Amino acid sequence: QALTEVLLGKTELLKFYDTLKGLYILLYWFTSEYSTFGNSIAFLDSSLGFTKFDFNFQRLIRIVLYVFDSCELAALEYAEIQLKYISLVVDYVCNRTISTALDAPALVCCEQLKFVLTTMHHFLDNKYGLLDNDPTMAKGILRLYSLCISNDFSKCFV
Amino acid sequence: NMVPLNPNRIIPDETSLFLESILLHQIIGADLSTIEILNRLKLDYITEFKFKNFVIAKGAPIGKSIVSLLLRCKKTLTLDRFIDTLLEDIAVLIKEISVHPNESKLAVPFLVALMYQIVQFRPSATHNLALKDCFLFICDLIRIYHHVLKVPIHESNMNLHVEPQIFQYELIDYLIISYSFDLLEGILRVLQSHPKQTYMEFFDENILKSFEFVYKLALTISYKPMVNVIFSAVEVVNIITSIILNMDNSSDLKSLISGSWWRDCITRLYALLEKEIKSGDVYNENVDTTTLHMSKYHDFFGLIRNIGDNELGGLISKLIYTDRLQSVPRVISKEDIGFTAPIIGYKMEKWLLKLKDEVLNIFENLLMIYGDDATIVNGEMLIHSSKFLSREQALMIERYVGQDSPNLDLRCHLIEHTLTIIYRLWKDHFKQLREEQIKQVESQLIMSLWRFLVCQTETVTANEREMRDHRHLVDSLHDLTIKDQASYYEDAFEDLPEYIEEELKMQLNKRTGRIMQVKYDEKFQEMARTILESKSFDLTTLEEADSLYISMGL
Amino acid sequence: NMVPLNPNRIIPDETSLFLESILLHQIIGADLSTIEILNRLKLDYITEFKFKNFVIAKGAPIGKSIVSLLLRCKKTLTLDRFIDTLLEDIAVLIKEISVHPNESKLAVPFLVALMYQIVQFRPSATHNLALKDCFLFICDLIRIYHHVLKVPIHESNMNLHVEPQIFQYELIDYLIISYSFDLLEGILRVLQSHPKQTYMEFFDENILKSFEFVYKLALTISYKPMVNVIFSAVEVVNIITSIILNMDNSSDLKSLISGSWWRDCITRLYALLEKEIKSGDVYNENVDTTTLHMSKYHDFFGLIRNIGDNELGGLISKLIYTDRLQSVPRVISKEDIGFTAPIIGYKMEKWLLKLKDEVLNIFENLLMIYGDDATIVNGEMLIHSSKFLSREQALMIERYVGQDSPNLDLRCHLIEHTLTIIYRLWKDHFKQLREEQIKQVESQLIMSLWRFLVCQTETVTANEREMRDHRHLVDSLHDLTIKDQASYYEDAFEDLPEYIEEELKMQLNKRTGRIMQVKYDEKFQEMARTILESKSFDLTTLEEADSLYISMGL
Repeated sequence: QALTEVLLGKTELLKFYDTLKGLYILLYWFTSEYSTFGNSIAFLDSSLGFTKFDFNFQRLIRIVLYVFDSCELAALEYAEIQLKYISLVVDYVCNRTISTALDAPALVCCEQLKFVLTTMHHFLDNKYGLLDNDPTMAKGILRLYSLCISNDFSKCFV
Repeated sequence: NMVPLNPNRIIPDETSLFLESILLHQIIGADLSTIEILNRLKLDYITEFKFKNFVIAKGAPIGKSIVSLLLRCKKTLTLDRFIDTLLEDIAVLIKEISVHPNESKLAVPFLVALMYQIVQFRPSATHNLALKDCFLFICDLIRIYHHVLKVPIHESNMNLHVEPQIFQYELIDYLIISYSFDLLEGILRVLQSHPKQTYMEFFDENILKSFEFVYKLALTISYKPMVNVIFSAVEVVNIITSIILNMDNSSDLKSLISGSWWRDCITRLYALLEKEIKSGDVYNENVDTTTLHMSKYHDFFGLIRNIGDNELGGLISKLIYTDRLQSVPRVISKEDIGFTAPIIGYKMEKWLLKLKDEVLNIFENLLMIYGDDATIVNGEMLIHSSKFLSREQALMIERYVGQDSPNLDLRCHLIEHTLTIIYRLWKDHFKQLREEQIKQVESQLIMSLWRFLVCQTETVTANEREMRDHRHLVDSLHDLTIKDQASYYEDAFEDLPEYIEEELKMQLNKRTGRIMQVKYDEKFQEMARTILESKSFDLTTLEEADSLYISMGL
Repeated sequence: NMVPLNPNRIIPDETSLFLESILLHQIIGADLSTIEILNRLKLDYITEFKFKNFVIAKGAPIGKSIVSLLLRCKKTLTLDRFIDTLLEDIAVLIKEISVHPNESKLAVPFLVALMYQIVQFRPSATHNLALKDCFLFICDLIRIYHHVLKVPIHESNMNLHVEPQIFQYELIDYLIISYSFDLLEGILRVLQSHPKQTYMEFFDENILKSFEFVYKLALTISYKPMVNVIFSAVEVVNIITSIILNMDNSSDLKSLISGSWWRDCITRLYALLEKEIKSGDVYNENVDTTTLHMSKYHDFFGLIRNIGDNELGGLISKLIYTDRLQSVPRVISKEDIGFTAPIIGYKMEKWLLKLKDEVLNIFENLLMIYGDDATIVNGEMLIHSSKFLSREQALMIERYVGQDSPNLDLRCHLIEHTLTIIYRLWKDHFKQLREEQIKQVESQLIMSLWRFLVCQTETVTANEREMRDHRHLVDSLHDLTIKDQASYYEDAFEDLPEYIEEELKMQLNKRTGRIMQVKYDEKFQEMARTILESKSFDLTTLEEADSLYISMGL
């Protein structure tokens, strides 16, 4: 809710910052695996890689993409917190893989795959998230390509 | 200190993104995109179709008529009107492609998957009455495609397997059924994403009646079960009970519900949970109703999850001649399919363990719905859940500890979760727990509690040293898992500052103990203690309880 | 008092609009859209094509490969990069479809029309180096498709018209040539729309050399001319001379230009302007180079203008089997085409009169370029334009006044405009006008002036009454025109307040006088007066001028 009044421009600066950061950490808790948060919380009640947090998260990430297109800031710390959400979007899709022994960890939801792919693609398309000596976007790209080395999802990657 | 706005916020056209996603929508396994396969489709029996300026000629390219509709309604409608326009139009399309004797229905699976992609793209704008119309269309669509989930248990002695060994019609309607139930699951999760005030528009009696018929059709008893549709059908009930929990006006929904719907669901859930999971005869065809076995002739991914290997994806591509306009299917000889790795069997076991987890999860959910007692909160979730807990502990200890398959941890998480399913049923729902049914399960309940109360001795672990040898013995697979995660797929897993691998040398060890069936968590031991020791029921007497305490010492 | 902004300005995605316009782009006359016709296309000689991830297999659907490129580059590029990506990719596609002996080129007209739609959609973002690359591609594309505009004047005595009477290859390459020249015209008008500082990126010598070759190829002399491409080729030169006029740095362009290019253009322009326009043998095949006759075997609309009836419209649809993937053309027997209304001939005359108007218009434009004298401002625009003026006055009076065709007014506007073309050439460009060439045209110039000097007598009109009888006699067609306009298509033409039908009963009457060849405008009479009376040249003596004044009276 507080995310939406930065559109109307009357938002603060540090309150803006920790509003984004608290949103980020509330995302990060619920982006964890099934072992950490089990069925204790009522949107993660459903198993099989397929939760109520899925579509609500795909809503709120598009909302914060809309907020990032709404805002216009080239701050260094804004680039720093801007890399965090793509770190979160690759961490959201990494842990829902089946995570076998030594083969590449196969995903469960090709829609979640397409979501993270198109999300970081739209991220990069708008010249978003540029900061010095920062391997975070590189890690995300390499992890998702490692998921899509030679499986059926390689065409989905391209 | 105010952040400045963007004067040229390029909000992308969301229906353009949606249209582009439709056009490039391709299922996992086939060569061409779904729209492009629809371009290779005609229908030479319905010589003309039209519903609402949706003219399809006799030899017309069907996906060309689709994209005519797409581009036409793109210029006109907003997002939700574009969606439900496509929903009802392709629904009527699927409808009269279905209701015809001589017609092949090869367009129908791609139409259903197309419609699924239509629904799930933006659930925020997708309207619930359109969900209801599409939902009832899929329900009576499956009662049209009736005989698929009603192939009998056994063939006759003279039911010959002489046959043209055709697979194409089987592939058509298996994809129809599977994508249909997948779409039902999709409708109900996007309906779940619709807010907690807006369900009575979706829900009436016909919803429950149609799903009750197709649910008895799905979790069949006298017929061969397709495991694919069982996944979907129980995930539906999961979404149902979940939104019943997460709405305020559950009373109107449960008053719409007759208890017959409950007690007809719960029997099929019990008969499902009393099945077994064995890797060596997953992909074998065997005795019914005990082995969720995921038959060879329906082995693909599906719309939500990638349930198998998708051996059939190249066959989905070879369903069409791809250089030709046709409606009859391209050939699939049925037994050309089919020794390298039973890792396929292990991951299919992983799916089925998640499935039984979901079964006991919705048991948990319906108990939390009916905190009060009813026809179905009636004690049989002591019996059936206790039988499951006891068997998945006993032959866990007999068969699994030392079999180094990846499924051991989730198979022993099943017992860890159904312990709590026993526990809160015991503590909070004792009022209905009849004196007869506890004696119907008196052995297995108390023995299952004792298999945790034997773990309060703590005479295996006591250190760090030998336990990591034991996890070399049985838990090298999780070592592979955590080395792959530590080496590639975790931000926090590098340059470990000697407080965070201190967590690892506790948690891998308690995890491998939980595998090794000694040293569970003390809270689970206490939950097993506060049922048997508790005087709510005379499980043991005091002169019988010490006969179990001596079986540890004490 | 400030107007409030829109906080949710939905700027539509312009590349989505462009993509949608591509997908629904259909030429006027054929059944299917252009993209869908390309979907009905393969190429079984180039067994693989690829330029930049633009893989086309052997029996692949070509428009499917197009839409793969389209949807792929939609997600990536911005508008201009998307445009010139499509331009160079479809250019390379057209290129190697062309350069192959056994290959049919049926995709090529639709590819060219597709590329035209690509170019002309947003000229604001379309980049001029891409225009240059595409432009040179179309120029050397037409010198590849070489033998079309070089069919000889006459057939042999044994050039038998026994033939399979095929029209499919002829239709293919007529559409190729015509759409190619149409695209050249489109490139140059969008390059015209590009600003008046940004031309040297487009223009170098190769532009002029390639167009000079294809211009001599177009306005042919020893071959049968295609009137279609004559329109385009002179409209190109119109755009050229127009931007030469409307830039400040015309010096770099004219220094790039060799005068050979001029004096090779102007001869073909003279030979064009010395042709005739007669309705009864437009659609007949007759003597060459006198009759711009618009042959029956190339009669369609075209990309910019709708030049004919498009008798070939459904034949464009029947070029393909529409239920099949092919590259060989579907049959058109050639003489099945072909008595109701010569209004077709009258509107084709309307086009050709606009054409000769454009010819004298670019004569006017190049005179305004070379206000100074040069190789081509050299007096022959007294000779040829005076011959045209004299003939279109003399047989106007002999043949046309009272023929009640709609083309009379524009045919007598031709003389009204080339009078000024004579006039300002006379007044402002007298310095080069040699003493020999005025005597080469001494009869026709002075006689053409006298045919306006005879109209200062004014003993026909003098009133309102009988003039409207005369416009019932000859100008009932403009009465039909103005009643249709006054009854349907003009806002100001209703409830006329008795000052504006006063303007009508002025202007219809001066217009029908201008048709009736007496009572021109007094300014045009003065312009004819101030050449003959003017003592810049001894056109008449004073004892010879009175011999012409007596031929009015005076």
